[PDB]
Amino acid sequence: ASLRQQVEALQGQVQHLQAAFSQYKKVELFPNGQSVGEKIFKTAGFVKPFTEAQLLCTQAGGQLASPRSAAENAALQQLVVAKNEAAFLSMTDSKTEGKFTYPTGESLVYSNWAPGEPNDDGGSEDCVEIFTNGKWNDRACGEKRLVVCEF
Amino acid sequence: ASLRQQVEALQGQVQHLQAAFSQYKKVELFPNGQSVGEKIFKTAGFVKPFTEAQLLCTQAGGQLASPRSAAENAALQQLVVAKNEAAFLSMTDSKTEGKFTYPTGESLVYSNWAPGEPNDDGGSEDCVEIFTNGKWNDRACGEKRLVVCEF
Amino acid sequence: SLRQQVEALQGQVQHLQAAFSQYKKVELFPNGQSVGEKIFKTAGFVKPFTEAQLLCTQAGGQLASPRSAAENAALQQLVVAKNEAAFLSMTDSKTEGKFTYPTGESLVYSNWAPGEPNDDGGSEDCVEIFTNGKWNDRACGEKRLVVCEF
Ligand SMILES: CO[C@H]1O[C@H](CO)[C@@H](O)[C@H](O)[C@@H]1O
Ligand SMILES: CO[C@H]1O[C@H](CO)[C@@H](O)[C@H](O)[C@@H]1O
Ligand SMILES: CO[C@H]1O[C@H](CO)[C@@H](O)[C@H](O)[C@@H]1O
Ligand SMILES: [Ca+2]
Ligand SMILES: [Ca+2]
Ligand SMILES: [Ca+2]
Ligand SMILES: [Ca+2]
Ligand SMILES: [Ca+2]
Ligand SMILES: [Ca+2]
Ligand SMILES: [Ca+2]
Ligand SMILES: [Ca+2]
Ligand SMILES: [Ca+2]
Repeated sequence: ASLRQQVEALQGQVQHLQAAFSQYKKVELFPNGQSVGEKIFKTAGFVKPFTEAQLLCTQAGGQLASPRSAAENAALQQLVVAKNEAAFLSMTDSKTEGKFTYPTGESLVYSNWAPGEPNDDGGSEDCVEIFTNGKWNDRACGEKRLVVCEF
Repeated sequence: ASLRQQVEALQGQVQHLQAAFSQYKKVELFPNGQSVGEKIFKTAGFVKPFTEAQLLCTQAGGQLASPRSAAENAALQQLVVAKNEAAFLSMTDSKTEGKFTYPTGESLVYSNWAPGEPNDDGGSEDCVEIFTNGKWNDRACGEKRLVVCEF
Repeated sequence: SLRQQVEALQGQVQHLQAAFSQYKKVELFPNGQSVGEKIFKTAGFVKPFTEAQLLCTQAGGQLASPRSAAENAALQQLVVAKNEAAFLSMTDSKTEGKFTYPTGESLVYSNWAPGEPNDDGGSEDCVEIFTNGKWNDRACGEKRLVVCEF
């Protein structure tokens, strides 16, 4: 019976914590983040070449944005539109030209290539950017694009 | 007893979350947030016209800053001062000239109008801005002001 | 019954632990660094010392006060990322040649650049940290990156 008092008390504490956490999470995502499902995109708000962007996300405990569905892509698109800057995705075909993979080596399960893409322009486009319209284009890894990580 | 031991373990886990979260609350609100009572204001740090500002807030699960007491208004003022940029509030008299309402249609429970305001200058001021001195002025919705949401 | 409520509570706490851990990463990116029990966060802009100090105290923290090589290296990452030297909390405003924390305590760790502190011009009572992590005394009226600790 004293255990029941403790349980009822802990239940109230945990629910107040859930409520505070939920509020702080909305605050956290405004205006540089987007949640979609269990994934959270957050932009750093500046641009970097791919290798540097990739390092920022991994050091932060995440990875570069990797939309795996239309819904994820739409969420990511909101951030790009808000910053009005194309962003890098995580995926590259550096290992095998024409074959884009996630950092793990897995093949794409979703893509949203703009018409005519990916075209490996100049013979050297192995990174991927997402435009303000949400479509993707292969782009040289040395160009600077908005940094958006996923967690 | 096992139920007892489970409750004790939960107690320890909850204490740890409360303590860890309490620190992150402070970190999160620096430098663009302000907590007051159960409300949190958060600025995007940039300016937009009203309609755009309102959409940003509502899409983020909030609404434009709606100070409902002197205490809230002072907390909001601290952000406005820090950014040195007047901000939009949520309230308008777009529906009925002279009758300012919250986005829910409720009439105002607090106001801090500068002397002689609102004055519907030019016959077309239906939004409200808050100055760095904390006072309110009705202003054209088309103008660009600091975006500050409440959560 | 009780055993059921406990089970549900267990689920709620495990969910919060996972959600909180994910949220911590989101929060610290890109302007924060966690080191031990301390968190540094930069505002991403520069201010003169008095203004920087007030921003930190009103936010419920204080200016970055690295107390070990580990803390200094963590702080240094933010400085390197913004490519902007930052103010520390410590000053010798009260007693020239003696730098103290905002409490009044004397320094328990330092990382002065060679020759520093040198009170150049007879008026350097604040401290900046460079992208190389070394410290230099500097006029309090100059504008440097604001970084607070919590
Ligand atoms: C859309 O812009 C064009 O040029 C860029 C690189 O500059 C390409 O990546 C792209 O596929 C097009 O050919
Ligand atoms: C300086 O402020 C004046 O003009 C603006 C519009 O420019 C008004 O909203 C205000 O009430 C005053 O008439
Ligand atoms: C370039 O560095 C020198 O000048 C600055 C600015 O005055 C001093 O703080 C420093 O100790 C050196 O004398
Ligand atoms: Ca190639
Ligand atoms: Ca290629
Ligand atoms: Ca291309
Ligand atoms: Ca009108
Ligand atoms: Ca009006
Ligand atoms: Ca007016
Ligand atoms: Ca002195
Ligand atoms: Ca000095
Ligand atoms: Ca010096």
